[PDB]
This record gives sequence, structure tokens and C-alpha cells, in this order.
Amino acid sequence: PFCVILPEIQKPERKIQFKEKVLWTAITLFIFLVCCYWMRVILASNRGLMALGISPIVTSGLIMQLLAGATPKDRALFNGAQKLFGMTITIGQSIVYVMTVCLLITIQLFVAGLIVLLLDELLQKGYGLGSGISLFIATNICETIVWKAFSPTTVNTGRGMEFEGAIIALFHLLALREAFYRQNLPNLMNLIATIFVFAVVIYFQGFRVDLPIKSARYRGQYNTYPIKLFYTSNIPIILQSALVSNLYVISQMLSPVGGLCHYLSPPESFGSVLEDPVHAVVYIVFMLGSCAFFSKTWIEVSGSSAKDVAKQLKEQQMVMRGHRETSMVHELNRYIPTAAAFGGLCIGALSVLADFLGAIGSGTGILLAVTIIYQYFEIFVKEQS
Amino acid sequence: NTVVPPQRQATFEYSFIPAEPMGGRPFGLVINLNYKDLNGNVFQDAFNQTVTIIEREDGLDGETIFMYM
Amino acid sequence: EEGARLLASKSLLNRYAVEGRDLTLQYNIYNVGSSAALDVELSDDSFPPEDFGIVSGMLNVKWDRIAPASNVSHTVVLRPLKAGYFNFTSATVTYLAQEDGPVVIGFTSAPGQGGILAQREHFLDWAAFGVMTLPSIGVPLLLWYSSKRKYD
Amino acid sequence: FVEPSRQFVKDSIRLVKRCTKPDKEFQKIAMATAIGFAIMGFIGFFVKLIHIPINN
Repeated sequence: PFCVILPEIQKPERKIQFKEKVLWTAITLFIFLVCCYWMRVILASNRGLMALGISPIVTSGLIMQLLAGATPKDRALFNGAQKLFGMTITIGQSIVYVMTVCLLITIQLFVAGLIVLLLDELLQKGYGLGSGISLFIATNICETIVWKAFSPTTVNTGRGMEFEGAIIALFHLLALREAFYRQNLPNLMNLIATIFVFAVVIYFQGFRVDLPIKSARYRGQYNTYPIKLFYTSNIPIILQSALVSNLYVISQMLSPVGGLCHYLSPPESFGSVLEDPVHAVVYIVFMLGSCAFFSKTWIEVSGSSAKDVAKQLKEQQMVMRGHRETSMVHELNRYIPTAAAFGGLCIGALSVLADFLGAIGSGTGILLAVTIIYQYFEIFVKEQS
Repeated sequence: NTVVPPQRQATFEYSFIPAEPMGGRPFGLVINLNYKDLNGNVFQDAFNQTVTIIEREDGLDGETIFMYM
Repeated sequence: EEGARLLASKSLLNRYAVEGRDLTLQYNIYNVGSSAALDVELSDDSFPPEDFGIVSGMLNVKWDRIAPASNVSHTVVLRPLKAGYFNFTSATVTYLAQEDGPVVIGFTSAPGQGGILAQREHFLDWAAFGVMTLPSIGVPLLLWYSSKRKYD
Repeated sequence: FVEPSRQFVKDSIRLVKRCTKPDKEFQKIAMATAIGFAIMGFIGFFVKLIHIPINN
């Protein structure tokens, strides 16, 4: 009864040109990147007042929606309740920073309390660069694209000159040893391997089983219901394996590349590392099995199983050519359950191939990037006739 | 903890292999005599030396890696 | 006038020479200085008593000579007892330099383990192990050839 | 008892046989997708190269 004293915000209800979204919604992230758990950084951000602000904003929405699902009265409690947790999430990272007179440092958080709260609701309207995935692709591609520009702008030398760049250093070396030591700034060699990963993934992205579908009333044009080989967005599958990896690491750190328990760890080496295969081969086995396990369970909960798809098609009045409505499920069951199990296995195997080859971005994460950039590609092509 | 009377000498050996590549850069190699009496304090009575190496290949089998590249 | 003192490190040369081979530990010296050292001491402190036996009990050899004339003994004959895993632990070579007097405590310890299996029931061992089972090599082939001659 | 495993891989095989894949069609479809990916990556490179000149 005490929650009916907070108003909400308004939204536009008119057609908006795509140019405005592609030009304006893609900017204003520099303020968050002014400063640009190092292994754990790949989750949302790197700095520990800036913090991350990616997970908390969507977490507030998830909490409000689950509270609603646990009506104008409840509608007014949606936009108003996010401000309740908006202060909690901002102070949450700061107090964590304190544990692992310092009270004066809390003044720095004054600005950061509301920096990302305003942007949370506005970016969703328009092109569709929401769900925080637009933030992830921008920073993930950044570490790949600005990697080339780092070499000319790098001032640190270490042992060899770098202020003038390292891609072309014929005067410095020459005779010339083009096969230098790629232990720092591997910009010369990692680009060779990563482009192979880009080509292979897009090839497997286009795999799908096309199911003949027709309107239940009109004779004529036949459409196909596409069941993608992955059949699951990369974020639901890869995050469920990324989160558990992060959860494992933080647990061991509280309770691993050096001076840490090495019972479970991803392999990392130039070329190949092999002392006891009982560790390396087990890692991929648990990685592949978990991905298929995560992908197979996601469709059971996300309303994308064979049973749910048929209900969607029945609602849209779409039928198979020569099957009854009840036979929709059986034909879908021929491909849907096995595509999730095998698609999750394949995307996990692509990560292992990406990690082993040592591509840009340390292998993992680029699978998320290539899929989402493809995800908006289907919008881009269809909006251009 | 070597003990030597005056006007005599004792020989000791050390061996260092630079893990990081190096060339044309000597390091400290300072000789400090740590002799202590019953008081329990050590007085520092301290030259430098040189080291250099030419780098061609490294690793478990550097030659095959460079040939493959 | 220079250093280059004793460097008698124990290396893993063969680990297999012949059946019943007794280890012949040898010590190498490389010195160019014009001075001399005194009061050599060869002690077999760190040796495996279970797999290698020393000739003169607990070897404690004192030489105290620097001369091209001769040396007391540098061919230590370790006599093994039975086949198994042998470890080349170390060999204690200290010098009681008459110039100074205190012991130059130096012994080269290496984790070199080698396997020599039973010579009779590496090369001879594994060969004898492989040739042990005679019927399994011939009898199936004998039956195959009998079937061939009955069918051809 | 290992039969479900023998089932699963087999089903996977069937999916790969049933899935539509770019065959000549490989050239066309892969080239179009690669051109799209390259131009999108170029846009990403352009948009994320604006804050550098502050340090030079």
C-alpha cells in the first residue's frame, strides 16, 4: 500500500528512422570507457565508482518481472521499483571494494549513482539494441579492433622500442627477424588464427533444417519454418557455461594461473601444452557436456521446445503440408531436441577450437560477438528491401 | 657460510640461465662479504660484471617452430 | 691463479650397459690454475644402500695430492644386487683446502632413476619378456596353415 | 546400455544431413555473409576509434 506514491516515465509511440538509432544510440559509452579479477573482467567490466553497471540494470528488471509473476496496479510498480534497487546496486560494488579512514572515498560514488540509470530505459526504444548485449559487443569488438591501434600509440617499451610501433620495424630489426617473440603484443600472429575462427563460425551459423509450412486457409505460397542448428541464442548457452566458470573461480579465490589450486583450469599455451592428458582432455569433456546440458535445458524453460513451437504455429494458423495438427509436434521433435543437444555441443566445440588456437579475445567470448553481430544482420537485410 | 683465514681464498660457483631474452646488457653481480661476529650484526663491505647473449631461438624445440612459421 | 675447481657431477649415461653391470662412477676435474689443493675427501653419504653396494664399505678417501703422477681412486665400483629401479642420488666430493681449512661441502644430487628388469626369466629384458609366450605365436598360425592346406 | 549414445550421434548425423548447407552455393552464401560481417566489423572499428586522440 506504500508503493502507490511513485510515478513513472513516458515513452514515444511513433515511427523512428533507422539512421537516428544507428547514429545516436551507438555513442555515449566513452564516459564509461574513460578508464577503459583480471580474468573475471570478461563478465561485465574491469574497474572495481564506475564498477560495471551492465548486470545490475537488467537484474533490477528481472527482479521486478519475477515479483510481478510470483494489471494497472502492478504496471505502476514496474518503472517505480527499479529506483528502489538502483541505489543498492551502486553501493553494492563499492562496499565489496572496501572489504576486498576509507569512508571519505564514498564521495566519489556520488556521480556514479545515476550515470547509467538514465540510459537503461532509453536505449531499448528504437532499433532494438537493448538487453545489454549492445554494450557487450561494443566492448568485446573494441579489444579486437583497437588492438591494432594500440601498437602505434603504445608508449611502454619493456625491452624493445614500441613508441614508433612494431608492425613495421624494418629499421629497428634490419638481418630482420620477422619471426619475433609473440609473448606480448601478439598482434602479428593472433590475427592470423582469429580470422579462421570468424570464417568457420559463420559457416556453421547458416546451418538449419527448413520445415515446410503453409497457411491453414490459403492455397498458394509455401513458407519454411527455420530450425537453426544452434536453435538457441548464443547468450543463453555460452553465459550458462561462462557464469559457472566465473562462479568456480571466485569460489576458489575466496577459499588459477599461479600460486592457486590447479585442480580445474582451462589449458593456456602457445602451440600445445601436454604433461598429463588426464587434465586437458577432461576439460573439453566437461565443457562439451555442460554446453549440451545447458542448451537442452534452456528450450525446456524458454518456451522454445517442440511442444511450444506447435502452439505458436497453431495460434498463427500454420500447418504442415500433409500432417494433422497433432503431427506438428512429432515432426518438430525430429529436429528440435537434437539440434539443441548437438548445437550446444558444436558451439562448445567452437570455443575449444577458439581457445586452443589462441585467437583474439582468448578464444572464449568471440562466439558471443559473432552471433550477436549476426543477430542484428537479419534485421539489417530485411529493413533494406 | 664459508670460513677463510686471512691471505687465503675459497672458490664458489653459480650458474644462471636467462629465462627472458637478453643481449648487450650487463647486470649487477655485486660481491658482498657477509661476515658477522658475536654481536649479531653484519657489516656490508662491497664491483660489477658483465653478461650478454645472442638470441636465435627458444622453446622446447625452437628450430621446428620457426621453420613451421 | 684462477678457479675452475672440481665439477664431478653424476650423469645418467646409460642406465643399461650389460646384464649384471656394476656402476663405474668416474670423477672429472678441469682446472688451469697454477696453485694446488690438499685434503681431498670422497664420501658416499647419499647413495641407495638397497640397490647399490659400495666396494670399501663407507668410502672415505683422502688423497691430498695435486700431481700428474697419479690418483688414489676415482673409479667407484657400485655393485648392484638385483634388478629393479635404481636411483643415481649423488656422490659426496668435499675438499679440506689446506689454504683455508673448512670443508668445501659439494655434492651433485640428481633425480635420475632407471629401470632394469629381470635379465633372465632393457633390450635383453623386454626381448626375453616378449619371446616368453611361444604357443600363442605359432599354434594359431599352425591352425591357419592347416586349414589353408586342407582347403587349397 | 551405451545405446542412447549410439542413438544421439546418429541423430546428430541425420541433422547434418537434413540441415541445408551452402554447397557453388558455398561461394555465394559465404561471400555474402563474410562481406556483411566485414562491413559490420569496419563500422565497429570506426565507432570505437574516437577516444584515442585525447592522448595525442
